[PDB]
Amino acid sequence: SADAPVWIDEVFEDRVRYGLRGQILWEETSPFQKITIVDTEHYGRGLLLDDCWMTAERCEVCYHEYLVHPPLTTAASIARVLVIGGGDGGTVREVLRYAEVEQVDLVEIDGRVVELSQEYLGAIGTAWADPRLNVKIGDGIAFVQTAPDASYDVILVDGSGLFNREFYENCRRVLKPGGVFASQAESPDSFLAVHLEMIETLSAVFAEAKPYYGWVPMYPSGWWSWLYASDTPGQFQKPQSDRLAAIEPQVEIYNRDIHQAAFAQPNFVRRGLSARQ
Amino acid sequence: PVWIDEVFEDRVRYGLRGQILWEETSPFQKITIVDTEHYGRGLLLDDCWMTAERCEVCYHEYLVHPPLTTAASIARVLVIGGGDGGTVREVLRYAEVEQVDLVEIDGRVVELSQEYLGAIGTAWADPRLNVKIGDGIAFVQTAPDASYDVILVDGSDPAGPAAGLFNREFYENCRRVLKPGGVFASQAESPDSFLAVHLEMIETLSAVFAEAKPYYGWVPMYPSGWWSWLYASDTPGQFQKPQSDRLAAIEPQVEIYNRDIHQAAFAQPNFVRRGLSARQ
Ligand SMILES: C[C@H](O)COCC(COC[C@@H](C)O)(COC[C@@H](C)O)COC[C@@H](C)O
Ligand SMILES: CSC[C@H]1O[C@@H](n2cnc3c(N)ncnc32)[C@H](O)[C@@H]1O
Repeated sequence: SADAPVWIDEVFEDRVRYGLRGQILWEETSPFQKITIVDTEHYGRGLLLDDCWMTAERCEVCYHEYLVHPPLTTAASIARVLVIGGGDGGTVREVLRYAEVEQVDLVEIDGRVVELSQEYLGAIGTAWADPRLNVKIGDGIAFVQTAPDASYDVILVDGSGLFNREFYENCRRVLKPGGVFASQAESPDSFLAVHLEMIETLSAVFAEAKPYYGWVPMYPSGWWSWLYASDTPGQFQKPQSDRLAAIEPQVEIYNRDIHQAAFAQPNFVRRGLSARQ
Repeated sequence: PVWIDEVFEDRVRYGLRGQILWEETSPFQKITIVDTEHYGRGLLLDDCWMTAERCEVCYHEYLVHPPLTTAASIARVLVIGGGDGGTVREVLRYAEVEQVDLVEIDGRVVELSQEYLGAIGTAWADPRLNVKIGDGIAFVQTAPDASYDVILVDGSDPAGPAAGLFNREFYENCRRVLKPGGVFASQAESPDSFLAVHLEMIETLSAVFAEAKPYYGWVPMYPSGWWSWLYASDTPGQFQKPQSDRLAAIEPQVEIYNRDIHQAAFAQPNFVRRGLSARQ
């Protein structure tokens, strides 16, 4: 292998590249994808899938805190949480910081991502042994189609077409009253058209769907987004005081002001959405 | 076409496919004008991305609107740096601005930006704009008390011609030069890629001015793409009081910035809040 640290580049559309100098600790192809475990100088250990940046030890909280804490502070209850994806273990770690959470089911199609993340990325996945976590290797899409009505308080998609309308309708069916759906919603910079289409799809399925915005330096443009959906309008703005007071002292980024801030929409998003109303 | 990279401490790189249109070394710095497939025509200084036609509003709207919406008066504005023209374009959107002084050390930056980056610098012809090729640090040392409503520092990283722009004596002269109710703003690097500098800037400016508050936004061509600016003034909380008449004239003319974006950008991550406490 390489004597010294190499440039590990994610190339976007053959015309942008973002790279981190680091060592390859392990690379294999699973039946689903190429998995590359790396040791970066700037961010520590991390993960690519099909030569795209997924995570790293010191650029992960910015993804995981934004996916998890806005839904978990606002859902009427948080006893039962479903994560679709979650392979690196950072989403379930954030979800398990809340004492009210009773069960988290993680459903990840590629068992090699979980094994390799548990073996090398333990500094990100600190909650694998939490007796509330149940890890299932299988298709996340089939799981929500096959799950009971009103069985989960929160549904988090931690992965990325196969997330179509029928999938999101199952999500609404499987959510309990007062419950929250959330997922990544691509870049308003690098994937605007898909960004807007996802907002429109979730707005047609749920009573309210709101995008929110933050930073992932290793994703295309570094300008990333999420989508919150519930069947109560204005729920996204009303985190529970007691959940905020408990979570704020345990996280690196998220607080009551970041929570309100992230939902401010840039004029170009507001305009792209009103063009289609 | 070739990869044009900004390399960040031999650890991180950000590249755009494109072509080199012009390169020279001035008495101050290496100037690179490029065309890029992804963001059109841009500017590197000493191999650091400064600007591009389709990646520039995220920087220029953030530097300019929060101070211009909030200063008690905006008749006289001083811009230090800003050779590419985008900062003064944003400033000159306001009807109540009467004069904008742009003090740029490197005349070649203004000339190459006028020749090649006219699509960013759309306001060079504004009669209210006076371009002065000189050092910003010397300019505010010389300027009289209470002579400007707004000072914007549109400079680069702390290493080379932009270095003195991060020092306490410069910040003291800026607070001296500002009129009552006026506003200072600077780019303040990245809380991901330059956390120690970002927090030192917050601390030094917080000491000089009654209040200084970081604010956060996006610049995909800058290291991490997670960027920041510093608001400072002699009125605590002035950053939360943007004027409705200024917002209603500006919002229709800008791609990102609005009332909600203005208030959101000041939300501080826990690790910035705690990092300022570790500093004490
Ligand atoms: C919100 C922003 O426009 C406020 O202006 C600040 C300010 C108003 O004074 C405060 C008031 C009497 O309690 C004070 O700035 C004082 C600093 C600079 O020491 C300035 O307004 C003064 C103009 C109208 O000359
Ligand atoms: C893309 S524009 C960034 C700008 O900051 C300018 N600059 C850096 N240091 C100073 C200084 N001390 N005085 C005036 N302009 C500066 C650079 O020459 C450039 O136009």
